[PDB]
This record gives sequence, structure tokens and C-alpha cells, in this order.
Amino acid sequence: TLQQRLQALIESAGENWTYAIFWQISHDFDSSTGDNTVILGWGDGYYKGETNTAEQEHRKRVIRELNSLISDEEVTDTEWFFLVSMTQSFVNGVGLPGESFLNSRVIWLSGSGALTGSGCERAGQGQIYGLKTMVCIATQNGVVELGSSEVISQSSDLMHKVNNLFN
Amino acid sequence: FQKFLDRRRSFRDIQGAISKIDPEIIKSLLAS
Repeated sequence: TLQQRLQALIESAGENWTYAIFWQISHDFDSSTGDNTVILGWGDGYYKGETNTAEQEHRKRVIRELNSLISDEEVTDTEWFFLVSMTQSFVNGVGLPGESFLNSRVIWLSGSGALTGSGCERAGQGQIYGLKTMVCIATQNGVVELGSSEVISQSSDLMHKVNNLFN
Repeated sequence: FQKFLDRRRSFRDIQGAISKIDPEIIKSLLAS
């Protein structure tokens, strides 16, 4: 399923992508505007990879709580950015993922300049937490997002793979 | 302690299961 195809995408990718996220469409009925508003949210994700005391104690606590649920290394900023991304949703058109979907286009921010210089808060935070490259690629039922601590430039070879692995 | 064993409960090793948890739960845990 989705996680499998997310791992597939970056375990064959041309360059070194740190993670991959599928933002998934849904519809909630706002009775005020009468609009069946389209929203992007966490569908699935795959992290591949490569602070201070108050920070690391906070993160380690969260990790063992999830471990308690499912079932002590330090938590890198990229692992942590990946995880906190589960909390985020995007109304159609809004934010890096929502712009990509609404306009059916690829948005490629390459280099730390691009990320902070974009004015997208998600890209900015991404730079803060070690990312150098952020890409959103719209598919049929959502958006595939790739991130990397390295700097990667627009390969059609990537957009090729994504088109294949998703309808 | 030279156990091979090996036991994996690191983030990198449980992310698959983590990704499947309802985002609203992750919100509460992250909110502390």
C-alpha cells in the first residue's frame, strides 16, 4: 500500500531524499459556507534519514510514549520535523502542499535560500530543522512531498517516478 | 552490553507504526 510506495519512491530515487510524505485529500462540510471544502492531511509517510537538554528530553519522552502504544537514542531534528508533520493539515490552495494540489504543479525549493526565501512557513521551519530541499508534487488524490538535508535540483526523473507510483 | 539480540525500538524502526497513528493523538502527545 501507500507506505510501501513511499519507500519505493526514495529507495530508487536519483539522489538522497531524507523522507517522503503523502498528503491526502478529504472533504469536510462547513455548514456556514455550504462548501464541501477540500483539505490535505497526513495520509502516510516514510522516513529514511542519513539540540539541548530541555528539547531532547521532550522528544525522548514522546518517542517512548509511542513505543508504549506500539509495543534510548537521541532524536535528530529531521526525524522530529517528519513526526510533527503528522499534526499539519492544509485547506486546498493553502501552504506548500495546498498550492501544489490546487494548481496541479510541482513546487521545488532548492537550497536554504529557496526555503526561507519562499514565505511558506512550512518551508521555513524545514530549513530551521535541517532541510535544504523541499518538493511538493501533486498526484490524483493528494500531494507527495519529498524533503532532504542535501541540496537537490529539479530532476524530471523524480517527477517521472512519482507519476508512476501513484495514479 | 554485548548483546547482539537485537531489539529495535528507535524512531527509525517504529516510524511505520507511528505513521499509522491518528494525527489527533500525535497532537495531544506533542502538546504534552
